Amino acid sequence: ALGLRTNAPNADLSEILPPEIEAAVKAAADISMGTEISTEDYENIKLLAVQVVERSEYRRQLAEYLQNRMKAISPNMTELIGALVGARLIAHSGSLVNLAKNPGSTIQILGAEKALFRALKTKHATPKYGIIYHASLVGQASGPNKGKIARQLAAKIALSVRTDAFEDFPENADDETRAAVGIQARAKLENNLRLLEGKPLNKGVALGPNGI
Amino acid sequence: AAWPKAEDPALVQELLDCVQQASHYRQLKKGANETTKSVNRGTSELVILAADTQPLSIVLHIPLICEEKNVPYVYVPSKVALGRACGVSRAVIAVSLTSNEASDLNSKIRALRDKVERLA
Amino acid sequence: AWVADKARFYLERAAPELREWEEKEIFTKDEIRNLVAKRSDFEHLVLAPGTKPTDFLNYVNWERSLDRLRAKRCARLNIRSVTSHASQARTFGIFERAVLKHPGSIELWLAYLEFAAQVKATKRWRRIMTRALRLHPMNASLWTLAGRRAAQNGDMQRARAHFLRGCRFCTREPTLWLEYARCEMDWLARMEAKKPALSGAIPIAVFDVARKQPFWGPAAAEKFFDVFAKFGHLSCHERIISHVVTTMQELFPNHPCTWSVHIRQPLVGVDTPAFPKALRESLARLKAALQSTTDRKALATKMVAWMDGILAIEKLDAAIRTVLEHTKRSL
Amino acid sequence: GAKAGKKVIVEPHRHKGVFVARGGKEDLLCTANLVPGESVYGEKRISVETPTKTEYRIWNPFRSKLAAGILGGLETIYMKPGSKVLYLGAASGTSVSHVADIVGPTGAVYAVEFSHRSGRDLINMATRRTNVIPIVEDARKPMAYRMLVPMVDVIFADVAQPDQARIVGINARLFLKQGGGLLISIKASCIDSTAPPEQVFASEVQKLREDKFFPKEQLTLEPYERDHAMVSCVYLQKEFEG
Amino acid sequence: ELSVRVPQLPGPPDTLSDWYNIPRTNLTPEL
Amino acid sequence: PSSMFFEHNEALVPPYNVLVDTNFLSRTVGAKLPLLESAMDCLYASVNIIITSCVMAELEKLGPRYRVALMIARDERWQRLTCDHKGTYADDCIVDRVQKHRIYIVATNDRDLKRRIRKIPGVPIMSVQKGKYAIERLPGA
Amino acid sequence: DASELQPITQKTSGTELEQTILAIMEES
Amino acid sequence: VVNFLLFESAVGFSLFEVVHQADTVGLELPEVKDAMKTLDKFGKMVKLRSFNPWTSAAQGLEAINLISEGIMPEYLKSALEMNLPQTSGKKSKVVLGVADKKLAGEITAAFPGVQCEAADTSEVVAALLRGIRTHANKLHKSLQEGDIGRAQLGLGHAYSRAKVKFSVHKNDNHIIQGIATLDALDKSINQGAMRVREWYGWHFPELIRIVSDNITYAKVVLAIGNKSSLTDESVDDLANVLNQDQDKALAIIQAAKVSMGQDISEVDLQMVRDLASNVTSMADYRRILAESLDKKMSEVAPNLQVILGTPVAARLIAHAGSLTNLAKYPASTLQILPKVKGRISRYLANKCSIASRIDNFSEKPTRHFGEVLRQQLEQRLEWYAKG
RNA sequence: ACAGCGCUCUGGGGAAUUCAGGAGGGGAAAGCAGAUGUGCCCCGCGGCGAGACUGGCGCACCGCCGGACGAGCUGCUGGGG
Ligand SMILES: [Zn+2]
Repeated sequence: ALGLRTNAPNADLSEILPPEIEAAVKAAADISMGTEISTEDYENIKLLAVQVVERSEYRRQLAEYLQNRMKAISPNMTELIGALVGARLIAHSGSLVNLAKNPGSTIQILGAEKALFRALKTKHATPKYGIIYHASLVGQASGPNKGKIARQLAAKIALSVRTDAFEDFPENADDETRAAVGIQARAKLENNLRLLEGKPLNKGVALGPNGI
Repeated sequence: AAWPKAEDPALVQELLDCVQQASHYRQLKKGANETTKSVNRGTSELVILAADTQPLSIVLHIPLICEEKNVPYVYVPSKVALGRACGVSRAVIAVSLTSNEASDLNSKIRALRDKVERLA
Repeated sequence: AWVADKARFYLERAAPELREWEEKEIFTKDEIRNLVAKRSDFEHLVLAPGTKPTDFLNYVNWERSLDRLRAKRCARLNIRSVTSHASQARTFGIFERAVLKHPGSIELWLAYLEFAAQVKATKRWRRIMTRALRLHPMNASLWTLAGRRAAQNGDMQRARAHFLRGCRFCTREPTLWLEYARCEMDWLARMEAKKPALSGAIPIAVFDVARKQPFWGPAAAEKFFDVFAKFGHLSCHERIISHVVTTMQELFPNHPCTWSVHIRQPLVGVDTPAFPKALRESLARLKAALQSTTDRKALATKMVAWMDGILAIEKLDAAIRTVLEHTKRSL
Repeated sequence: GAKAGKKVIVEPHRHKGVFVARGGKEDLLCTANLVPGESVYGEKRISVETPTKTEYRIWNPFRSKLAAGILGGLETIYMKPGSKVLYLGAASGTSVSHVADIVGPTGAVYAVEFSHRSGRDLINMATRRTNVIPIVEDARKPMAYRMLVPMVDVIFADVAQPDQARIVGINARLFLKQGGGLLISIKASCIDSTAPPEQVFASEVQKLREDKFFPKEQLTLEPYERDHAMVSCVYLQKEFEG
Repeated sequence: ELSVRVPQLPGPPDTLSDWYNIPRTNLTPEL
Repeated sequence: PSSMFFEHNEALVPPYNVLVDTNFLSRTVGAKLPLLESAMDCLYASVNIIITSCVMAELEKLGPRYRVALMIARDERWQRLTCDHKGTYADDCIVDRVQKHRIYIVATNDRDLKRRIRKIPGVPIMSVQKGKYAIERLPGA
Repeated sequence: DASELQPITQKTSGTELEQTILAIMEES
Repeated sequence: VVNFLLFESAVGFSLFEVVHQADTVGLELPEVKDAMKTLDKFGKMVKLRSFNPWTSAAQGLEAINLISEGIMPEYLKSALEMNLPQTSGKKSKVVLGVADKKLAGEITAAFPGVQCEAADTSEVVAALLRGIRTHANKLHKSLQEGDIGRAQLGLGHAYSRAKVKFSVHKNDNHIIQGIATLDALDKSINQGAMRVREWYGWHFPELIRIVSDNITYAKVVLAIGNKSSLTDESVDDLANVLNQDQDKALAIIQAAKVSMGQDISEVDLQMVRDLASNVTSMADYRRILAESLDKKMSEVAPNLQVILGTPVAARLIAHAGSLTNLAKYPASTLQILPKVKGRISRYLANKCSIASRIDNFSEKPTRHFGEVLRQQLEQRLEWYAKG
């Protein structure tokens, strides 16, 4: 949008980013020290900016397509963790029926396999989670409740993937009843998360000023 | 383009006589690439550059390395005379004459680079 | 920080005025203890290391309100022996160490000039104005304040001194040049109303030197004309306006500002049968301007702004008013 | 030699901002790269991926008299990170990049070069590094850049001139703080080509003392350059800072 | 505009401030 | 230091820098002996002959009996090395100067300073021996 | 006295503006 | 005895008025040096009288290029007319203190009543301006808008570039970063084309066997729609895609008639055609970069362009780092960057070093020396065949 | 372990916390060298200063140095109204 630095007081920039951010760009365009370039090279710079903005628009619509296809394939797991982490799990396992043959302890540490097998072969302590860490529901916890919620979420993911890969439906089945196991598991798991977070701290003896 | 140009009154011929003396003493590197490698290896004491060169950019690229390493450089006005003074049977456009810990040529080198530092 | 030992002097200086106020019946002893505590807190805030012009202005406002309160109370209790001179002296002291500490704050400089002008100190005002102009020479507001107050006093040579040094400095923006032409033509109007000056060649000279400045745009020359078009009741006003129009026509031929001065030229000193005659002349110029080859959106925005300025006045005919609306709406 | 791909470890030096990277058969000297991922003059640089943006650049002692002096063992080099350095004799900006990498982003290096094509190389490397400003002017006339140079803390002086002590004297009279550090690199064959180098160094130290410096250290940086000395001195005091 | 603060109250240095933050040695057996 | 090959100072080549002590200066005025002429006749080379401000200070601190030796020292054609230290003690000034730079020939006559400067490698000692001067540890002479 | 800003004369006139204004006021 | 003193800095020039002037006999004294160190005992000496900032960086550039050359500027004469008391030196003078002797002579010649003392000659005004340069950040901070560091930085860059004429013959950054872009997006074009080739041959597997040139593959999967809707020469496209009537379109359509791949959905076809539009947009940008980089190479270094060819020549420039580094390297370093092959390699390295230094050290270079050296390489290519 | 050496002894370590000191870095206009209300007028002293004179010197001859009048403007914490 902003052309060269000479076109800076006549530029319009509020459509892409609001002011209190992009008045400093006009101030720095007035006070900067970059060398002058011709417009015949600014064609190449503007055209590479065209290229990277088009790549970003295509990546955004690819993310929307991945979300729609994940809600088509596996509605339970998409209701549990979301389309991106579900797609990562499908990617590492190879396919949906190949993810469904995995135990919940496997689905907990998919992706952390290097640290896992290093620890198992050197008698260290194994990693607590894998791809599951960048889901939504394990990111709200903090402390050891993170690992506890990772275990419980991986077990519910195993149940939901087995349901979404083996259960039949009458084909006039709404998505709200096709994602029923995911809805129930997410509600129960959020209740267990808020119990684990609302566990109170240890009581102590409240002492006065004397020590009595 | 060649601002430390040597002038006529018995400085060009003092330069070329010291060049011939060092070429007899085997303490002299001939040609642009050998002058460049001698300056970059730092053994150079003074460097003579021709100014009658077809396009002058060669003996313009040498003074940058000479100014970065801080060695004196000076232009003589004839590459044919520089080749005749070296004893080459070819025209030489760049001559760098090095340093040794024990010689009697180094007195001529020192007086010559004093005159060149006064020329700059 | 030796601030306690530094503020001891100002409190010991303000003490005998409080002794006079206590030996008169004007302030009681508890109120004088309150004045002592408030001036002490103000002095230890003022002479602190990390201070501010708003802190200096709060102290100035408190001392000046104390002088006003004591004036009201002295007039109510019918005393004439108590004078305001010590309060004005200590307020000048606050302001002098204020402009010593923060010389780069024009709010405090202008508050100092307002105080010195308000308590009748003209020579002190001129000295403060000289120091403020030396510290902020690029400030068109300070330069116009100096020149306009010297013209209001009537020392036109001193007003020209301030204005010509100001136009020597402030050459980025047209503002001080427009104000100097305004002050010179106001002097011309004063020379007319008292009844060289007969020619009135000084705004033409201002225009001829302003032709080569770094602000010299057609919008700047239109600002010159919009300054000149006020107070047309003069002698050489048609000469000045015609020179501005022929300068803009010879330099910027097809600019919408030049077409705007071609529109609004013949309405100089009109208010009345000469009003709609020149209006019909100007509307002929305007219709030729609208049909002519110029940036019509820019010229139309200029004309709807001038037509809001036209519509701001009463006492006209409804047919003229509705044809201004009809010519406005399709722009 | 010190081949590309060898693993080295990077420990801090005794000086501030300088590091020594040791490994295997060769220990070398380095400074933290200000602009990472690009070399100035095609030097070997050291990448460490911290548990990316961190890179160190190797400091050639045969190319730069400051690194020659640091490997010789100066007691101090006066340039901590965040200290202003006036570099005199900034020919093409090779060692000025390492001085700017020492003083970091919060310092400043005022690099004075006289020749113009060396000025082009200096303006290129100072386009890369935003804390070195380039000044193409003659160092013999410091009235030219008195608008540009504020009162610096360290002066480096690598000019090869016979009037070197007078040049540094007037530049330090104009732009050096009370108790100001400087390092001057004296080349005896350019000061006095006839006289022995130890006598040349003593004469230059005496000329600095007449031009109001107090010399505190001197080393002949011998395994890297012949007949060169580096003299460290403090301007107008005996201690460095205060 | 002006918000409630987050109260964040609950030896040798980790990174050297003068040497551009070299991290302390993770003394692994390979090191 | 550079130019030192195993207690052989290669830094001293003519013109010889010769530091003068107060004992040497008082005795070379007492022996009716011209200072620069006898130093040049001893070394067969051009000397430049320097006197520190500690040496001038001790010559001034001695009374007005030594006014002739003071004027002889205060001859204008000689270099005056100003010293930046406190005590004005000529022996420690000369030894610190020589230990730092070591280009000088120390001209003394007291055996205490002579034994003090014999410990350090490569400085000659010039002393007056009742007919002329005598240089001690200079190899070229 | 550098207390105030004195009126300009032909000696302390710098620019073409002050020269032309002083010429007009001299012809007045 | 000083009355006022000028002090010029990168933000502007300010003149201070001294009160309680400095002792001139005890200038080398430790107590007076400590007074010049401490701001609490030097601000008693100086009081800021006037300040004049620049209007713009152009005025600051004109200010340095007048002051360093010696000549005073008109606005410095203006501010001195404003601040100094107007005198002529017959019965009372004003002592001003300035840093430079030529500026002193000119201010004294412009104002006859002002006697100027230069800092290069007078030690009192030297120490006093030295103290002001020491404490110059705090003496101005009440009216110092921003800082002085970035002002000095940008002003030193502007002064050095105006002295050197840097931008008119420094041009190589566009070339080296254009090479970086060209290689990066050539790799990205090939990778995206391989991805769309696999992910569309899953649907229609005859297109990989029958069609190469993956950019034309991306074009035909942009224009083909689905497998079901094929016709040969419908509108505007295939005649200038390739051969039209008797060679290719029939074969693609009989491949569609005998085709057996999986049926694709509408949204999946939408995503594949979006990826193909992405790939062909990057290919169009590659050809725009190649044309513009050939023109920029012919503007910057034409001799290297004609002796090597612009891709490999600009690769060599980018690997060397700059044209100045490429010219400073000798020919053996340019070799670093049977027998006849190595002999021609050494000869080419010699002539490429000569072409690099010729194309670099010119102001606006030429063509014919590279033409001569390319003719020399061509006649050597003829010379090695006789043997 | 023996023999030897060093440091130290209301034995020796670690933590929390209270008080008494020391060294260094950074930040701060960080500025009480003589602290007297304003305005006008008169006096005295002093500065700019337009203009008008005058004396002597001037063998590179091209120019110097010095007196005393002064319209107008202006400063004073010098003192008085
Ligand atoms: Zn001494």
